[PDB]
Amino acid sequence: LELRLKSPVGAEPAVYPWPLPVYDKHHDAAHEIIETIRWVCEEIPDLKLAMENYDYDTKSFESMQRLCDKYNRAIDSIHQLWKGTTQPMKLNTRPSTGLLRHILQQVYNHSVTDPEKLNSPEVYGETSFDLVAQMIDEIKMTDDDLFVDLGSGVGQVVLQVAAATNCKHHYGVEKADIPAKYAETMDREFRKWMKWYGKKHAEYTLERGDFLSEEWRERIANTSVIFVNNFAFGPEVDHQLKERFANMKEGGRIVSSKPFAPLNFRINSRNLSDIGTIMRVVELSPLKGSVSWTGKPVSYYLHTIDRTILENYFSSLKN
Ligand SMILES: CN(CCCNC(=O)Nc1ccc(C(C)(C)C)cc1)C[C@H]1O[C@@H](n2cnc3c(N)ncnc32)[C@H](O)[C@@H]1O
Repeated sequence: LELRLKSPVGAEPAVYPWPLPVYDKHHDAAHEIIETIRWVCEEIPDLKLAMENYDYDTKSFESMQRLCDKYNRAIDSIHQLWKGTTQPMKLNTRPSTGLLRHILQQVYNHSVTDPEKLNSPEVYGETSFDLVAQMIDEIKMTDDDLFVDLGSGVGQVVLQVAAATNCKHHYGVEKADIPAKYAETMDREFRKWMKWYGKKHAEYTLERGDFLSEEWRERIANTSVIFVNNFAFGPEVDHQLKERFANMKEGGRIVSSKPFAPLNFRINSRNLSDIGTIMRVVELSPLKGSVSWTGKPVSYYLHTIDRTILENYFSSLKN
């Protein structure tokens, strides 16, 4: 006993057992099915027309099977329309944000079956989707860039960014054995679903490793965009990263939850070896409604490597 959904681009259908599993208090497979059908109507305007007719009894097998069947047969109809003069769906484009959010929800739920082994507090960043999205809007990125998430967890922020941007490569690095294991599954599931919807992504890799290691020094030195959720790192790790940041090329960016250099920073003669000297540090606007683990309106920081701040001080003395 089963329900199946045909891929709009000929990939292996998606197959769900019945009764349909529940994922957590707020997500189940019924609604995964309903949403998936609606995003595919958004990809294909003709399907929207044919499907025009749709609430459903998610508990009733045959009320669900009707919806599936009506969806599968309209897909057949559509592939037939592409055999004619009509042109196939613009293939290897990138997913809209709405769709990406659905996809990453799907991938997670198919990959992290026991979310109980991920322990009370927010240290892995579960609903940071919108946040990363805002960040992706502000920090323009081009095919010249390299991106790294430092302490990449199960991998969701690497996948979101690789999907959204066109950097020449996207890296994630994780130290702990459990999430690196989950990240292997996440990577699989993501590739499969992205094919299923017929959507393109940038190159990305999910590695195992310590970002404080010797190999990672010059790796960090050559990365142009670094995302780092450093809220729970503690003072010693911050200090080590600061060192590694000193070797970064000009223009390099660092976006974080805690600042690595003060906002009010005027160079004087007692602070000459501070990282402050080599970087611009702004505070970014948070999203109305998001809160930190301290029940607190959040705040985030953009650091740009700009050495001309220093050059200027070695002229204010030649004055
Ligand atoms: C932060 N990270 C998991 C969160 C998943 N990724 C994010 O949240 N990225 C992210 C999210 C939001 C933002 C912004 C844009 C600031 C909002 C920027 C980045 C913690 C992981 O770091 C791992 N970790 C600890 N120290 C480690 C070490 N030295 N080397 C390897 N990994 C280590 C630790 O095991 C844990 O899995």
